[PDB]
Amino acid sequence: ELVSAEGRNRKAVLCQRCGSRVLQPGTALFSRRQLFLPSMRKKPALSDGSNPDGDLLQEHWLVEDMFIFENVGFTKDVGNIKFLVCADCEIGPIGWHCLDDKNSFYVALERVSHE
Ligand SMILES: [Zn+2]
Repeated sequence: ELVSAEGRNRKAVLCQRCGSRVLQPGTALFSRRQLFLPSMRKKPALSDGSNPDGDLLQEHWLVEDMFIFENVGFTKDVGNIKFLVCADCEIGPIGWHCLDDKNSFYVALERVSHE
């Protein structure tokens, strides 16, 4: 129940990774599209934690302009999807940005804070 009657984030999205201000409350459309966010951390780690699968989410604040964000970054296409990573903590993939829609910006709901 985060999207009020209209399909717009009623709360403000805050990079829960750096308590940064991602999007404002009312500047992002809703998007329950099954998206996939592969932990950009990757890195070596050696052995890993047996969990190379990103997160197949579905809710996403679909914005029509990345300029709306603030200190947000963008994870180059990791194979077939341009993910998004807050520039204050390049990690994500917190947002989803496929190449099919150069204007379909996504902000993984559960992958962000909301107050
Ligand atoms: Zn951040």
